Amino acid sequence: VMYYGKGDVFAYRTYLKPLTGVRTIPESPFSGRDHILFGVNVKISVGGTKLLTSFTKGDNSLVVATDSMKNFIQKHLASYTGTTIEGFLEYVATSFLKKYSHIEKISLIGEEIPFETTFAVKNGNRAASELVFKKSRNEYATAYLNMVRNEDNTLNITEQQSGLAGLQLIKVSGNSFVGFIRDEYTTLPEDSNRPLFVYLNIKWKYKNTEDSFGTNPENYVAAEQIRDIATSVFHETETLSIQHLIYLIGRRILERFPQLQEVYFESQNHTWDKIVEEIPESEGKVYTEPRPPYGFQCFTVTQ
Amino acid sequence: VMYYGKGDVFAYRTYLKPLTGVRTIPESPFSGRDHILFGVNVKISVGGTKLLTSFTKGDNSLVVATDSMKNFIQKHLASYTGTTIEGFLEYVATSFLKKYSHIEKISLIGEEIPFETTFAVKNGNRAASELVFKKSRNEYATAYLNMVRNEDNTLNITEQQSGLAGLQLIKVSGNSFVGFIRDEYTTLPEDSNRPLFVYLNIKWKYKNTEDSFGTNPENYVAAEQIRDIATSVFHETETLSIQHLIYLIGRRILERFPQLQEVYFESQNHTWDKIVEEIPESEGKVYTEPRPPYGFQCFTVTQ
Amino acid sequence: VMYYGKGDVFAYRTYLKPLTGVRTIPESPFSGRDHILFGVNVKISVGGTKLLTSFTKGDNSLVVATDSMKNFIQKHLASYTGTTIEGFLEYVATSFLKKYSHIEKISLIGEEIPFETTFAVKNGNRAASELVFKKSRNEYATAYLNMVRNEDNTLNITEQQSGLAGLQLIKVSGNSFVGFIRDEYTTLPEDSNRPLFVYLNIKWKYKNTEDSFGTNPENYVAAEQIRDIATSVFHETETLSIQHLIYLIGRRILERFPQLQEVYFESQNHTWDKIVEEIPESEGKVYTEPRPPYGFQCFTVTQ
Amino acid sequence: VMYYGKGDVFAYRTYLKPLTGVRTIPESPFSGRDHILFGVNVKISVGGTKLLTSFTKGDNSLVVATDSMKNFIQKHLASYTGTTIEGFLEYVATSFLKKYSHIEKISLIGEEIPFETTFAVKNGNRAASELVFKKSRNEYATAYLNMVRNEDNTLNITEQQSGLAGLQLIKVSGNSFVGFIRDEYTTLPEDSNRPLFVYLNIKWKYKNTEDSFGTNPENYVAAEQIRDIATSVFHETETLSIQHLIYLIGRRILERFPQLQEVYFESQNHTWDKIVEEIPESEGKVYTEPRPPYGFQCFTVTQ
Ligand SMILES: O=c1[nH]c(=O)c2nn[nH]c2[nH]1
Ligand SMILES: O=c1[nH]c(=O)c2nn[nH]c2[nH]1
Ligand SMILES: O=c1[nH]c(=O)c2nn[nH]c2[nH]1
Ligand SMILES: O=c1[nH]c(=O)c2nn[nH]c2[nH]1
Ligand code: NA
Ligand code: NA
Ligand code: NA
Ligand code: NA
Repeated sequence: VMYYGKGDVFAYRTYLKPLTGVRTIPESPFSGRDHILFGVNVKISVGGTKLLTSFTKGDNSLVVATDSMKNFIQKHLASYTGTTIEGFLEYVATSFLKKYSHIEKISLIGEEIPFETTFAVKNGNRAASELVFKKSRNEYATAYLNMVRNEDNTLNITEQQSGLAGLQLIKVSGNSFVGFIRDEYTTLPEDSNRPLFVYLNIKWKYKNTEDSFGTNPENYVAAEQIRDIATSVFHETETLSIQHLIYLIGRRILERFPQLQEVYFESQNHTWDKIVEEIPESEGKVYTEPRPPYGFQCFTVTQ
Repeated sequence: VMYYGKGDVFAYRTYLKPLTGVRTIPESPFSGRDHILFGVNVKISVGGTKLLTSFTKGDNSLVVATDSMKNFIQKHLASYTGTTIEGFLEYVATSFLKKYSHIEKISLIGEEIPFETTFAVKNGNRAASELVFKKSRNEYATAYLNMVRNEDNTLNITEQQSGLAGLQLIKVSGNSFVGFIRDEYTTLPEDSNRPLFVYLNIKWKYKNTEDSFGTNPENYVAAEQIRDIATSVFHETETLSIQHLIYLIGRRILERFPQLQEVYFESQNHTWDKIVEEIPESEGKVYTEPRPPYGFQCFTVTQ
Repeated sequence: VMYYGKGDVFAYRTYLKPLTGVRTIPESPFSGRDHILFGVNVKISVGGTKLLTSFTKGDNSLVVATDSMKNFIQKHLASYTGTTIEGFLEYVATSFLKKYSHIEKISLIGEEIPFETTFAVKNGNRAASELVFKKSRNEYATAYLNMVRNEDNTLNITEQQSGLAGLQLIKVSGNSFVGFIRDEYTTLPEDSNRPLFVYLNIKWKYKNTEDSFGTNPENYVAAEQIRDIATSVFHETETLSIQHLIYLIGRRILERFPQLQEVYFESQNHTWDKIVEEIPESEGKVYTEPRPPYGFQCFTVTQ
Repeated sequence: VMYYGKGDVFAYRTYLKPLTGVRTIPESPFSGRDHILFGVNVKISVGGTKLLTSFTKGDNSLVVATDSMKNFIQKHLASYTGTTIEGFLEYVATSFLKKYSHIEKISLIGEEIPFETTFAVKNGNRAASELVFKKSRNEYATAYLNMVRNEDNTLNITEQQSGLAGLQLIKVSGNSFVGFIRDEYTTLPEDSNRPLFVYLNIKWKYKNTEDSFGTNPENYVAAEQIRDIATSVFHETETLSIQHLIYLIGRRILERFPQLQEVYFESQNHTWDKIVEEIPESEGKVYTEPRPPYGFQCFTVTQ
């Protein structure tokens, strides 16, 4: 391994070009983003054989300073004329390789810094404010891009992936976990009706990298739509395990978005411990936080 | 000082009695809570002169185990027939003092663990799910209660306060900070149009402690309504400082809720640093995260 | 309430005047501080009735920008000629009130950012490095100071407190918790031998605030020495509860430092849960992390 | 991709067999581990093609509950008779594959939960306590192991890696960063003397995986010794960049441990920003925390 870069490059852009005309799906109202506020956290990694002596000899002649990579990213957010993080990453990568011929490979991660609308009273009625936004610490879109310079000096995207991170969903009933191995190590009771609490990170790849950019919004798959599919499928399914749930979410995603090649899931189980089983005159129960250990699952569904 | 207790007592109740009929205000749509899921994190502190020898002699005869205080709280969430955290705290406190006559004082903090609705497709259209909820890491309601046992054996609430915590609001324009002291220590440039980013913790006290419980919802002041007032006032105001903004929010709150005695604010400034001042063919700018130091303000408005 | 200020003012100073000339105690080999590297995180709060219209009218005429407060603190660390955080706070507080005649009250907190010694081979042997330090995320010293301006423009310290924060100690045997109340809320078993894990925050006040500054260092009480008393007493004591332990720690502190007036403790119980009790041919056991709820105690011992 | 498992399996063991018989190096006085207290946080991942229908059909017949994986790990810490985390992972992995014939692959990570010695006065003198330990939040050792079942039911280790995580080192002088690219993206000044602050994650692989287990301890490479090389080389080197430094650290590690095949570094730059350059009658300066963006480097040195 030999690479170096800059992490936690925050950049907030006001009035990016709006994303509009995204083909809708029945699980989600999403059709686009106004982009009054567009926040992203970028990580940049660059490699190349010509970086060797920066390590072996302490020679900085071909070191682009990591601080300069941060300026590069923030200046390029100001000049980006597109409408998605995925497209922003391509713009940065192509511009960076064009600028710095001694770099053979660039890898970029962009994470949305999300904001939500708020209520303001305008002319006697509540409406979404065009000025005041709430910083959200819940789920967020992500994007990843790797680009290389070939021997013939052409540039090529070697990997692209979009995602949704930080989704935390609890379904209060309609979930079982039964029928698992019972042996000397098993103490977990079977549960016919648990309040399944799952953390979800979902990532997708497109058949055609072009479609990730949003230049034609009809082919763009938004993280918002993925979120809404996940909640709808969770609601619809009498789940039999997290494994069973995530497979079904992936199938739905790939049915709705035929331009996608695959969907990958990283899920964790955070289901609460039950404290009170029966409350007189109620269907209610009481639960509490479990001990730290958490189950997890990782799975790819392909088209 | 002499007290002891239990912190991080999480308790999640399904199907609490709904809060309904809360008097609405024009800044907020809020009228109540369905309470399909009711999550709270409680902290309990108890004191009393009879606890001395637990410290000075290691005598545990009059020590209610902190673990037992946790069972007490979680069992009482199962039996609570009310509709608010404030009322839940009163129920716990009155029951605890009634049970344990050697305790002279109880102090309780309850923090909402908030959940948001999600979309599910039912009968061909998206609707809010009654089953699947999103755990939110954004703003949340809070409540605080202190209760004592008097010499004549009556119980009395000595302090009550409700609040909203973790609100993070950014207004992209319509904010100035000018006219402050310029001397040998001043390097901050005056800014006629900054994207003010404020964190807000707002706390209120009622003229009549009865009104905090929600038993008569007409007199209950919900944290949701406070949030919506704060966003509306922020939108409406060409702010001149955070100080100026929070005073105006407090005035509005006290105008809308005449049953309130006071509102207290803890605000912090997290405004981003500007990177790109002018973008050709756009009203947009680029910003980034500042260095760690943050300004803060603390202020009470009274009725 | 009315005040404002700046939080997370980090400041790192090299080659502060060393602390030497301290008075030793049996429980601690502490003999001073080299101060090659001196890091502090400072919070400053200021108030005064002349600040009202900064809130009520948006008038910034008498507002010292919080950014300027940060500059003030950082510049004063560069000129500070003393040897303790407590002295640094006094230097800042007196300087700030002399500069700003309309401020009536200043409150400061300083928290040490601790570093540990590392070792290097040079000149034929391994020895403590004068250049390379390890940043520590464990316990650290604290200081608190409040100063006011009187009507005659004299300045008075109105409260001072020193402390030790973030100490996490586990004693593997020699601790009991038995004899507590057993009623309908009690499910905790009696334990004649538990591996008590406590978090300790210890704060002390001096009879004469001058002794806190280090100008006559033989009268200074160092956080390092408090730490060493705490670990020694924990070892020496067959503990009957955390309450029992902290009283005995406080007694020893007050015996060793007759110039202190009191010592205040905030303790938390983080004891692990037992998994395996009997290991063949071993005195070992296996434990794991508990659920989140934690007991706590708050207790003052006075001289 | 298809696998599932359990994360944050904390396990604390008292009186593990001590590690002794280690081979020393000039840079480190490390001579073994007492193992009065041995804490580990374990992540386990399992896969196998027979797990498919647990995802595609909700069939839990071949699902080992993740809760049971936690039990397995904790119980195996109680029976483990070795002396290293690396050996513990091998014990767990071999045991798990022998138990569960339908699992084809297991991946494990163990992270040390470190404790530090404390001292107490007893029997007339101050000495290291055999009972009281300080939980440390600084650097810690790590281990990684992957094991597979072949068609003939033999088991093979397919990858092993050891490491040191969380090391944070600041060198106050004797570091330069000069000579880097100066173009339209460069605003960073050349610095002939900076207080370089690096975070280091160092990982090593052995030529023969058996040497990782500690069974013949003279061939074991301890994280403590790696830590001490890192601090010594940092002190000894007039650094020209972090890249320069980590190559020299890796060279020294490979020279001191000829049984290693390679050493991999993940470094981060957290160097503070300068505030005050010239202090009267002192060699000191004042620095503060930077904005969030951090440079990083990833680099392998091979034997
Ligand atoms: O959904 C689940 N999958 C699992 O693998 C598991 N193990 N314990 N609980 C579980 N729940
Ligand atoms: O709103 C603000 N109030 C302040 O007191 C301040 N100081 N710097 N910036 C500021 N902004
Ligand atoms: O030391 C203890 N004090 C307590 O009050 C307590 N309660 N549960 N466990 C406890 N341990
Ligand atoms: O050591 C360094 N390496 C780098 O690549 C770098 N970039 N900015 N500062 C730096 N320091
Ligand atoms: Na739609
Ligand atoms: Na209304
Ligand atoms: Na000395
Ligand atoms: Na030894």
